[PDB]
Amino acid sequence: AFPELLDRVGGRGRFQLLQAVALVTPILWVTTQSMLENFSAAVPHHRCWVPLLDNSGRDVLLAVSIPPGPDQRPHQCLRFRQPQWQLIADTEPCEDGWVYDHSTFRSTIVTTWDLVCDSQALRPMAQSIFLAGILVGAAVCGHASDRFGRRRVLTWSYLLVSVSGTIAALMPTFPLYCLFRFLVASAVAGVMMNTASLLMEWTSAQAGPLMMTLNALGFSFGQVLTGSVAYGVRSWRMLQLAVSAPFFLFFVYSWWLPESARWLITVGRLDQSLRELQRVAAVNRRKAEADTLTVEVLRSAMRLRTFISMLCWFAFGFTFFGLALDLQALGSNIFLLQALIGIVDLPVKMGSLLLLSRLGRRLCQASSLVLPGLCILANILVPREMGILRSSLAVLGLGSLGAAFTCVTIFSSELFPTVIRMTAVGLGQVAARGGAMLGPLVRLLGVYGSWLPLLVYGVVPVLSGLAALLLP
Ligand SMILES: CC(C)(Sc1ccncc1-c1ccc(C#N)c2ccccc12)C(=O)O
Repeated sequence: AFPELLDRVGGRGRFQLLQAVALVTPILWVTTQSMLENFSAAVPHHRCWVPLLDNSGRDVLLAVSIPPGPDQRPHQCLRFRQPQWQLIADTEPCEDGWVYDHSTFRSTIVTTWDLVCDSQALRPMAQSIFLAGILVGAAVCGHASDRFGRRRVLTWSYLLVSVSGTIAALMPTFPLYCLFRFLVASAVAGVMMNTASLLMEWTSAQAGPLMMTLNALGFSFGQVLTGSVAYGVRSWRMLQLAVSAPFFLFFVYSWWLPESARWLITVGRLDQSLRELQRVAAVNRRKAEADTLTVEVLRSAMRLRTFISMLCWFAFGFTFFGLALDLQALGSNIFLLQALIGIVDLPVKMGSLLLLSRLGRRLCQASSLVLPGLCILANILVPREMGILRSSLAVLGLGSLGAAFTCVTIFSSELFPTVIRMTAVGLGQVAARGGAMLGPLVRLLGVYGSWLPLLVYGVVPVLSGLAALLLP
């Protein structure tokens, strides 16, 4: 009887739009704390400290103390025991600290904790830890909102994000920074899950397409917001503070939004449900049918396809979260990137969807994975002087991968006995989230050659997409 009550109280109107505007804005900043691990842990050019240079012909002094490296650069991990003045065999690891290049970034976490050379694996692990935190927090919060409400959990998760972010920028050692970020990730996952549930709960009929389109648009704009904010603040201790502070301001205003009116009924909190419904009616201005509500009415109210979807979600999560966090290897000008991604994404997603869906439902699913995977794979062959071509290929690949989610979210999930889609989208989301903690771990394989990470990162989407043609 809840849909009839919602029709009696509203639908579309004013409040159902103010709630969307008030809830979408936190998603922009939520995106900022997931892709922030691209301007915070940025690796500049690091050389070895020398007693000759850098105080107790600059070019000759640099050439005599540091042996030449393989990639046409001074060596980043070794120095000469004694100035080899024979240069008009014996090398010792750096023992006086590195010297970094401060020309685009002032202080990253790499600069402050020397995560270079031998201690290199720790950098692709500080991201897998965050994704494991998101995975854990997206599973714990599921069993903590059906008993504590759907609005209180969001309000407290805002405060948790704010406090954990404001603390994580003031730690003196790596292990604690790898734990407070875990807490931030769990709280962010809770925020996203509850925002989606609240967005759908209050809306009917015109709820499926538009509201879930709004969330994807929010993420796409959050990417541009991340780029713009990173363009301004250059340090890393003043970036986490500036990104985590707005969540406290969101927490204060989050005390006025009404709670879900469908959860209040199944628990017996009829009186407050009535208060919430009448309050919503006044904002919606449809204060004509609300006189009907007199407690009693609310008292009466109170396999192959599945595996294919599993693999598609896993491939999307794997490739996207392994590629979007290393944009220093897809080209240059990191600030210009991370902003063209969303601007490409929205036109690309809309235009690709509109044209391809007319071919068929399976064709759109197939062409949204093979195309970006092949675009990424065809990036190795390009020589390292056509910067525009490789940058365009990478941007197109990421934009198409972003569109794959939408093309597999509301267009897909029908490939089942077709009762309701929240018993399948939620199952796919656990695979998508569990396919990202196995993400940046592939980037640990930069040794044994450097082409292999990109090769795997392009092959996996291609095989996953080509397996979708085997539906029967
Ligand atoms: C776990 C995923 C699949 S990814 C995600 C997790 C945490 N924070 C942000 C995103 C995210 C990033 C870029 C997107 C794009 N384009 C996007 C689109 C839809 C949903 C999430 C994202 C989810 O959240 O379902």
